[PDB]
Parts: sequence; structure tokens; C-alpha cells
Amino acid sequence: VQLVESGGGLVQAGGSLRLSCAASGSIGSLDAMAWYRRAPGKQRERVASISRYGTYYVDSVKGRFTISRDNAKNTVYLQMNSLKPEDTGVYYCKGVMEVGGVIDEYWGQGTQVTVS
Amino acid sequence: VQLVESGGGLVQAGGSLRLSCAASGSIGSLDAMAWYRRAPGKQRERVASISRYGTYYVDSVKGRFTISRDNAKNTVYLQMNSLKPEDTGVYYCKGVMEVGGVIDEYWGQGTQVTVS
Amino acid sequence: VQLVESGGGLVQAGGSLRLSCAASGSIGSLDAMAWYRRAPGKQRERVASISRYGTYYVDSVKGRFTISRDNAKNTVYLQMNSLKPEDTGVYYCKGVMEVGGVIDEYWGQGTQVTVS
Amino acid sequence: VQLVESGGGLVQAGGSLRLSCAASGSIGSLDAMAWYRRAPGKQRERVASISRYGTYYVDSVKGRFTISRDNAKNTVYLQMNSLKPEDTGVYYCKGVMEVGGVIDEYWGQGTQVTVS
Amino acid sequence: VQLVESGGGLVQAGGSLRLSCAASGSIGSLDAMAWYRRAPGKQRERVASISRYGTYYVDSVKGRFTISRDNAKNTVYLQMNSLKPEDTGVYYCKGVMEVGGVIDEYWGQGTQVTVS
Amino acid sequence: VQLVESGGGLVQAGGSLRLSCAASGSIGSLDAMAWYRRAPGKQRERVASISRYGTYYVDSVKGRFTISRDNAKNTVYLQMNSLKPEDTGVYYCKGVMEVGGVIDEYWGQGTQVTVS
Amino acid sequence: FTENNRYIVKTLQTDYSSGDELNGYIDMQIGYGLVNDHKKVYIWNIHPYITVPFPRCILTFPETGGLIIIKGSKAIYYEDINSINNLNEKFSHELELPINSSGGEKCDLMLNCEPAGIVLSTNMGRIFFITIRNSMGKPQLKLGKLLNKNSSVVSLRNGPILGKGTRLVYITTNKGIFQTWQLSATNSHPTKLIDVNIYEAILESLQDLYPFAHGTLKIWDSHPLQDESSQLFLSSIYDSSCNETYYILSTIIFDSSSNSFTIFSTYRLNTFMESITDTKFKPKIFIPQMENANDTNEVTSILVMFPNAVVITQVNSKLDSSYSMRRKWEDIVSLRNDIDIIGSGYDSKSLYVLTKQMGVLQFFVKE
Amino acid sequence: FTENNRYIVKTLYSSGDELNGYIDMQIGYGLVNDHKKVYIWNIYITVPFPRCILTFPAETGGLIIIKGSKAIYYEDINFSHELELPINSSGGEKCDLMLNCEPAGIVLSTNMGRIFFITIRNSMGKPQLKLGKLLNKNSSVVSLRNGPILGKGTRLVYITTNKGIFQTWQLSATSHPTKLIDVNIYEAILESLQDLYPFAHGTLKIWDSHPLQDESSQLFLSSIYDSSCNETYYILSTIIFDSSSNSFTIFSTYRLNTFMESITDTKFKPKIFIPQMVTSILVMFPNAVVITQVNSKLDSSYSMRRKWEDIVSLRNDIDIIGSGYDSKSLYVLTKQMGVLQFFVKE
Repeated sequence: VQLVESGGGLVQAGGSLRLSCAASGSIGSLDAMAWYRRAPGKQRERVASISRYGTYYVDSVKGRFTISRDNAKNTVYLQMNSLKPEDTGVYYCKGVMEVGGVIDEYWGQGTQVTVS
Repeated sequence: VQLVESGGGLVQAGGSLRLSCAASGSIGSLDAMAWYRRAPGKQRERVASISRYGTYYVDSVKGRFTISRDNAKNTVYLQMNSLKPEDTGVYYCKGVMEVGGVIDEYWGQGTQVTVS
Repeated sequence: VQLVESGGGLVQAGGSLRLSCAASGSIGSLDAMAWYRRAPGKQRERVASISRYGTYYVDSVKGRFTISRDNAKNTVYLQMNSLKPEDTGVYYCKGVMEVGGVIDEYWGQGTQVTVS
Repeated sequence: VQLVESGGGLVQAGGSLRLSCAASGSIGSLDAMAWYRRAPGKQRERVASISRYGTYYVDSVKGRFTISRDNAKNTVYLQMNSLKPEDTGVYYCKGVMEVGGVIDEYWGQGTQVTVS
Repeated sequence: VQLVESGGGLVQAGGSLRLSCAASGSIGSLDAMAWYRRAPGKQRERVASISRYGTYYVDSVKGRFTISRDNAKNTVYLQMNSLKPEDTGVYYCKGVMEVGGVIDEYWGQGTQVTVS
Repeated sequence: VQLVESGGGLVQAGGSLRLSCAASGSIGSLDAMAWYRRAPGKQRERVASISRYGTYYVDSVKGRFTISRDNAKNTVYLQMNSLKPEDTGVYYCKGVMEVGGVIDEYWGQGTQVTVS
Repeated sequence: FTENNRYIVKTLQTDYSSGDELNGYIDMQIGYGLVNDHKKVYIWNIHPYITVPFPRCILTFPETGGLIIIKGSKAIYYEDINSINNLNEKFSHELELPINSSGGEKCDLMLNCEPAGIVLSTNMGRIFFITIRNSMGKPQLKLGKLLNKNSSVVSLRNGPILGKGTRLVYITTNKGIFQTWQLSATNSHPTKLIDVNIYEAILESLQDLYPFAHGTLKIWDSHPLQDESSQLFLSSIYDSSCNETYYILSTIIFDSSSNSFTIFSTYRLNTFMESITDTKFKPKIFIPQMENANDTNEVTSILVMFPNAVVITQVNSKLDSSYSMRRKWEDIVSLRNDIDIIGSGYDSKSLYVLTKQMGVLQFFVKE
Repeated sequence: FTENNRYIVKTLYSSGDELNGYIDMQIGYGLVNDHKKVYIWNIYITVPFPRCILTFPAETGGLIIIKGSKAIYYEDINFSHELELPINSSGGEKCDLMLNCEPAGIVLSTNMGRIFFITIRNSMGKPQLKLGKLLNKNSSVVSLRNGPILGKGTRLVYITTNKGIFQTWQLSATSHPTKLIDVNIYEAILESLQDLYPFAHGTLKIWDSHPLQDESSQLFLSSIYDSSCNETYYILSTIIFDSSSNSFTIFSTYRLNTFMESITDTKFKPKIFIPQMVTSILVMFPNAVVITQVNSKLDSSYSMRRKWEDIVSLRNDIDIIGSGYDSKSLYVLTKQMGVLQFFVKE
């Protein structure tokens, strides 16, 4: 089970991106999927998440970002609007599966996002 | 069968709003529901629409606007993230019903949205 | 709150029709929807029905007809392929609703189907 | 819009019962539905509730009661198992709907349940 | 292709359990999943079953037991409320697969349930 | 990933058949499932297809063929009503998986349908 | 012959021996039908076949008389067809038309709008108004005007007679242009009373419920209604996802004061959802009751002719508030996929369809 | 200038408003022209007099200018040959695409879909401007690509039409052009897409093609449109050709994750670039550049490793008028923001 991410790159301030992580394997539908980010210098924080128990946004990105999931597929999107230089960093995707109480995490390798 | 709209007003550039229209009547679930807008000086354009046959967005609002509607009730929400001055205008809601081939339109009376 | 059927008419043997009844009004989502017919001289018989229990077909039309219903809508369709002169008659749509144990029937005016 | 509850009456200790209530009227699908009880002498307490977020039970009845709702229908069932004399009282059904931000409650007139 | 069961043990009269079984192996979604039990001395009986057609419950557990399934997952649950000493026995999970007309059974080894 | 079909043979004109195909595979739910056919001399044409984006029928089978799929299950069905001699051919099933932009197709090995 | 409680379909006995590609039509106001191929035209009153050898023809008003033939860029007019049992028969008027015959252009649609004249359209979109009477009752064949300044004309209809020699004519194009022209045989100039584009309006009326209307909406036909300011339109949209074609009847009300309009009603046919693969066929609207000047009937029966079917529906005559108060029925007459419809006609009670091998079918709506 | 761990973007003139130009790195010169003059400069002479193309010298030399139906060739841009072309200028027809396929010659396409092979050398190495052949017998050519140089004066050229016709031609200055490949891949891509994307029927259109490291394999850029949801999908189809049987097989199909907007500007033509010619493919759109990676060898380990897809987003202001490329980067010509350079670090 692998996670690979697309959508990162270079944008100017006030522009838009849409990150997508759509990787899968022999496993079934993931219980939760989330986007984290590590800015240059700061620590890794959760940007957004979506699960059967709800869709969470961090307050720094509320009203600018939008997390969405293509129904049962293990494919997640993070639409980032009105970007700032503070949004620069390495964005990771995280999947979480729960089977019979056992909880497993899966991480992508990260994608760089640079804002001008 | 009326349509009542809520959520308008004034917002700063880069802000966000959530328009909503929920009114109904005797007849059951509307077949399609949509948001239009008329900007100052321009002509009235469809902005977003949702129906069994798809959910349409206009290119100028794509990625920033999200039209949503619960199947149970005739309520439509328009989440407007990352607003621009070009988004200023009068927003109308529109419902469309189809019974045996007879197609009927219904319009709300509008809501002003100003962006600084 | 009426039931009005469409699709009747004249066909030669071996042809096809698509009856439809989309009647609705104040009433909510019907629990069952069916097509009956009355041949000249014979008695009214159920041709096909559809409910939460599944689609039923009378054996004489099995392999030739298809009953369908747009999910949640009070619209039913009866596709009649490979028609025979014995299929001639008056076709009625029937809607049935159960609420709180109270069971109500609703009938259309009927439509003529003549096969040559 | 009216609410009439069925299933009340007499039962012995250790017996079982199933209360049921189906909303009749023009309203759309209720946002949440609940069962409350008023014991002789005590105050009216919510015994069970159900909404999009999930189903809520009071610990006094958890593991003994089960609330359920017919899929997208204004009908609730309360299966009461392993009854106690402390469960005797007047059980009311309650339906709450949120339209355009306005919150509306609807109460049934209640049904008596007696346990020996 | 193996089935493992959890949730068993010992309970007092009137208590509750939630048995669960998750199938693991190179296989798709099971067509049906069921719970059987063998009481001390008696023969093996079907307690509950769930499939495309709905849920079967034996009369002795009707109202107190609830069989549930994560539609896509190969995980079946059996909520046992208001237990009686006559519910004591070894509970087995059974899974039924139908592919191309070939029908295959799969059994778990069983879980002890004791009611005082 | 392998596709295996079932249910062909010889049928009189006006008869009916039911084809099915099941994908036993390490992967998850296929994104699209379809039925193609090749007549003697003619070139292979898609007959029916089903996916989240739509369900397609060729004009020549429209109304007589019905393609269904079991939700997320990897089994697709083709109900062929009112068969005509021009329906004679080798029917293949096709499954299409889309992961992260990568699109893969898988084929069954074929089933003969002859109509007299 | 073939009847139920709503309509009758009769086969009639007319039979034309030709052949292997036919065109033709049947004019019930003049009272004559004609059928022609590449070599001759056959005329016959609908009450054996009088022949004219030599291509698109049209009958004119005179008791009997009048045939116009367009071949390439040449138009020829016989004022009295009744003065022919001859072989040649040359008492005709001629007119060279500005039709580029070398560039693959041919005449397509043509209307008899007497007492004004004849309106022609081409495969390339040009529109001609031609006069047959020249300011003194004399028979002539002169060009009146051009009314055109991947689109094409799809309908030409007669409006009310505004006076001596003057008449309104409606023109509809596939891209949604609608025009009401005032033409006259008299010394006068053509003038546009209405010139609007209804494409965006119908599109906006369908887009919310059927988004796939964008890029697939096309107008096929139009027909006047009992009110001079109201017109019926037949459009189609296509859903490529599900491979489905939807047909739309749009009742529109026009305003000559402001050159504007408003979509009054929109209906999607329930009984016919097939695409038109044969690009040579054009589905057509028929309202036979429109022919009786003293039509006092609450219901209006409209028929739509498709290559292998005739859809029959009813609406309210008065476009009022009780219009949609009563739900109407929609029926279909399914013909064999063999029939080759080569033309049509109509009177006040029925519709006539010309096949190539099955005769002349008559659809009679009992109402 | 603007860099991350995968690529670099370097920014590196006068106005007039229609502009046309490009940049040829093999010749080593860039060119830009309006309606009055053309400016050329190695990577700034002015020539007045319209679509131009730099030719090879025989250090500097050569320029061909097409205006209406008249072509003029200067063997040295610092004394010209003239040719009247069978272009119907009065019928609104203009030259659209043109390719330098030396030593064979020049290939032109028109808005009406005709294709001209023109020779600039005449059997003696003598500079000429004579018509070689026509290669054409609502569709238009969308890509003209150079293939290998197969000998003295001969060269392969790949042609791709909007509807899916793909042709490998062997042209030469010395002959008779012979089609080595002539297939229609439209139905094949459509079949690859129709089950997952039924709306491909009626909207699939080919925008560009590019050779791969194997002579027999090509990469095709296409688009499909979903009118229900107003979405546009872009498809990279890797197709392997067989010259013996004039056949082909779709080797792979990829839908871009990062760019999904339509091209309302009917004048723009998106372009594939594979500057090594892992394989880094770039796709230039009106206001973005999508960068993705595949495997060079079209083997069984092709899809064993999932690859990233990044995007460089430009301001919606930038008016791209042309492009070019060497062996390490891609050059994009804006009207007011200079010459952007995309360098894929790999």
C-alpha cells in the first residue's frame, strides 16, 4: 500500500492549487484521509481531515481550503485558494484504516508547495 | 411555492460567505436547484447548479464555490470561499421542477453581495 | 392529485412502446408503483410492480418488459418490447403508499395500447 | 403536521415492547427524531434520539433499548427489551426540523406504557 | 480465507454483548453473512443472517439481537441485548459466497458466550 | 485481476438471456464495467457500460438490454430481453480501473450468444 | 381502419409508380399533392397522375393552376397547370437565381406565401423572396429580395394576411434566430417586424435540469399558435454520457413593440428519445386545428413527425393560468423502421404522411 | 531564481496587437514578429515587409516569411527567392503551422487543413523555393514533428490531425514522398476512455503529439469534456506503432490530475515537450505548465512506480505567443513578461 501525491509546485500569492492524493492498493476504503503540512522551520500540523465522523479544517485555512473525497474511493483532494507565503512547505497525505479495532496509518512521501 | 434566500451582505476581499435558500411549497423535491448572479453592469449568469444530471460551476468561480444540497429537503447552500471584487452582485436562487415532462421554474427575489 | 399516463398508442406486432406515469401532487414518495392492464373481454391483471421488496413481472411479459422507477420520484416507466396482439388493452398505473399502517391506493385514468 | 404514537399499553416485567410513531403531513424529512418519557412523579427526560450525527441513548436504557428510523422516513421505532417497573410512564415522540436556521419542535400527545 | 470472531465471554442476565467477525483473505465481498449458535446439548441453529435480501432473525432472539454489516467490508456484527441464560452456547460466524453459480461456505471456529 | 463470464448459449428470437461477469482480484472496486460484443465479420462494439459518470447503451440494444452492477461489488450483469438475430456474437466483459490518473482495462475471454 | 378512443390512422389508396429517390408533398389548401424524382413530377388533386417532365417543386394558387420548379439556379413557373396534356408545354416564365450550383448549394425549404409570393431557402442559409404577380395581376418570376444579409433555416411559416397582397412570414434558423417579416407582392419593401434570438433563453430554461444542453441544443422546427404573438418551437438536447436525446416543445410569446419575448411554457416529450441519424430528415410540427378559422376548442392537438413515429399530445388553447392545471396525455404511433417519409401535408382535421412504398397515411385526432 | 527540489523557473520586447513568434535552439536564434517587422536574435536584427521561420545557415543565415499566398526566402538574413502558394487568401485561409524539417525542407499546414512540403535546396545545394508536394489529398492539423534523419537530405516527419489521423512521412530534398505510417487512432483512444468517461463521445479532441525515445512509439495529448459538470480532462496516450502492418496499440493511458480547465482561446494550442529527446514530459497550457514523469523504456516496470505530477501556475495575464526547447529546458515566450525558462532537474 503506497501513497503518492500530485498538485504541488510553484504559485504566486493569491493564486490557487489543488493537491490530490489518489493512491491505493489491495486494502479497502480508508476510514479517514487528511492533509498535513510542514512549513520551513515550523512543525508538522494537520491542515484538513475527512472521515465518517466529520470534515475538519484548521482555523488558519478555513474559508480558503476545501478538502473533498471521491465517495468510497481512496482518493482525496485539497483545493487551496487565496494562497499566502505562509502556506509554503511540504504537504503530506495521511490515510487511516480501522479493522476490528486495529488502527493503521499510511503516509505519502510529500510534495513541495511554494508561494511567491 | 416561494424561495427565500439568506447569507448576503458585505465581505472583505479574500473573505467567504455561505448563501442558502430553503423555501418550498406543496409539491415535493425539486429536480434541480441553482444560483445565478447579476453583477453591476453585466448580465445575469448562472453561477452554479446541481441536479440528478450533474453539478455545474462557472469557470470564474470554479474551485472557490461549492454548491450543495441535501436530498431530503429543498435547501441549497453556496459556500463562497476566497472572494474577489468581481464577485459583487445580486445573487438569485432558482428551482426547477419536472413532472411528466412539464418543466417549471421558480425564482427567489435576490440577495446583495458586496466584496471590498 | 391525479395519475396521468403516457406512451400508449398504435404499434405493429414485434414493436415496442414505453409507457410512463409520472403523476404526483401533494403526496410524498410512494411505497409501490405498478402497471396493470385490461384486455378486451378479460379481467384486469397486474403486469409489473416495483417496491422496496424488488421488481415483479407477470410471467407472460417476463423476458420482454422492463419496469423502472427514478429513485424516490413518483415516476414509473414500463418498457414493452417485442409486442404481441395479445398485449392489446387499456394500461393503468397504480401507486400504493403505507404511512402509520394506513394503506392508500391511487389509480390513473389509463391509456390504450393497440398492437397489430 | 401531527404525530401519533402506537405501541403503548401493558406488559409484565421481563417482557418486551416496540413503540412506533410516524409523522403525517406535508413537511420534509425531519432533521432529528427522539423518544422522551415522563414517569409518574418524575420529570420528562429524553430516553433516545437519532440525527445525522448518530443515535443517542441514556445509560439507564443503553443495552436494553434500541431506537431506529426507517431510511429517509419520518418514522421512529423504540424497541424496549428487559423492561422494569421503573420504565412505566408516558412516552412522547418528538420531531425537530431546522429550516433556514429556524428550529421547530413537534410533539405527539403521548402513549402510556405500564410494566408490572 | 479465514474468519475470526471476537466479543464473546460471560455476561449476567439482562446484560449485552456485541459479537463481531471479520473475514480476511484473497476474496471479494461476501454475498451473505450469518450467526449460528450451539447450546449445551442442543443442535446448531441459525440465529441471524444478512444478505442482499435483508435480515433473518430466529423467533427466540427477535427484538433482542441485531445483525449488522459494513456493506463493503467483510465484517459482520451481532448486537445481543437483554441476554437470557438460554442464550448460552458457542456462537459461530458463517460466510456465504456465490461467484458464477459456485456457492461456497466459510466458518469460524466459534466463540463461547455464557449468560448467568 | 481476472474477469470470468457466465451465461451464454443459444436462444430463439424473442427470447432472453442473462450474462454476468465477476472480477476476483487483489484490487478494489472497478471504476467502470461494460459489455462489448463482436459479430461475425463486424468489428467489436461496446454494447453497454456503467460508471459513476454515466450508463450508456447503444441505440440497437436501447430498451432491450439492461446493465446493472452490484454497488461496489465487482460483478456486472447484462439482462438481454427480446433477442434478435442481429444480437448474435461473442460478448466480452470489460473492467476499467482508474488510480491517481493511471487507467487500466481488463477483459474477459468471451461468451457465445447465438440467436435463431 | 386503425382506431382507438383518441385518433384514427387510415392508409388511403393513392399509389405512385416511380423508380429510386423521391421527394414530394401535399397541399390541402390548393387541394393537390405532388411527388417528383429526378425525371418527372406527378400532380393529382386529393379528391390519373398528371405529369410534367424536366429538383424541388411547389404548387401555386389558381379550377386548377400553378407549378414552380427549381432546378439548380433556374426557376420556372407555369401559371396554369391545367393548360397542360402536352409534351415538351412551354408557356412558362423563367428566372435565374443567385444560387451557386457549382459549390454544392441546392434549394432546401420553400413556402407558398401567396398573395405575397414564394419564399425559398438554401442549404447555405440564404433566403429569397420571389414574386409571381407583378403589380398588375400579370404573371412574372422576379426576385423580390434576400432575407439573409454551419447554420441553416429550419422552418418557414405563413402568418396572417395583413391586406391586399401583403402577408406575414415567420423564419426560424437552427441556431435560434426567429424573424417575422412583412412581405407583399405590391410595390413595397420587405420589413422585419420581429428579429430576435431565442437560443439563449431556451438554453437557460434547460440548463439547470439538463446541463448537457450546452453544446447540444438545436432547433428543428417552429409553428404559429392561435395567438399571432405566440409561437411553438421544437428543440432537442443530447446527453452523451447516457446516449439519450430529449425533445423539447417551447411556447414563446413575442412582443412587436419592444422586439422581445418570454418563454411561456416548456415540455419534454416522454414517448420519443431517439437521435436523428438520417441527416436528410427534419422532424415537423403539425397543428391541424390551426386551419379552421372558427376554432372553438379548449384543447389543442399537436403532432410531431419523426422519421419512424408520430407523437400526439394536447395542450390548452388559451395560454392562461389554467394552462398546466390539467395534466395532458402523450401518445405515439410507432411506424415500421422501414417507412421512408418523403413529405407531408395537413388540413383542419388530419395529417397526411407520404411514404415511398406504403402510400399516404392519414392521422385523424378525434377531438 | 524560482526553484524547488524538482525544477527551476528562470525569468531571463517592445509592443505595438497580434503577435507571432518562436525560438529555435538548434539554430540558436529566437524570432518574434507582428504585422510590420520581425526581430531575430541569438540566444537583434530587424526585417520589415505574416508567419516566419528561421532556416539553417548555408555562422548565421536564413529566414522564410509567408504572407497570404506568397513565400519569400533569404538564404542569409543579413537577394531572396519567391514562391506563389496555392493558398486561397481571399477565402479567409491562412498558414497556421509550419515546421523546419531540414535537410528535407519545410512543411506547412493551413487553417483549412492542406499540407505543403516545400524544398529549399535544389539538387545542387542551390537555394530554391519550389513546391515539393501536397500531403492532404472542421478538421485541422495540430502537430508537425521532426523524426530521425535517415540519410543525405532525407528526414521523417510526423503529422497529427485534430480528428486522429497520424502519419509518418519520409520527405527528402532530392523524390516522391512515401507514407510510412497512416492510421486513425481516434477510435482507439475513444475506446480506452468511453467506459470510464462516457462523455468522451462527441468531445474527444487531439491537441498535440510528440515522439518518444523509440522511433515506433509516440505520445498523444488529448482532451475530453463533461458538459454535465463543466469539466475538462486531459489524456496522455502512449501508442506503439508497427510500420510493417500499419497498425498500433495503446500502450498506456494517463489522465492529468492537476490541470482541468477548457481552452476558450481558440487561438492557443497546448504543447508537449520532452527535452531529453525517467522521462520528464512537460505540457504547456495557456496559463500553466504541467510537469510529470514516466519511465523511458516502455516495459513491464512502466507502472511499477507511481510518479508525481506537479504544476507551475502563471498569472492569468501572461499571453504565451510561442515556445522552444533545447536538451535541458523549455522556453515560453510571453508578450510582456519576457522569456520564461523551465529547467527540470533530473
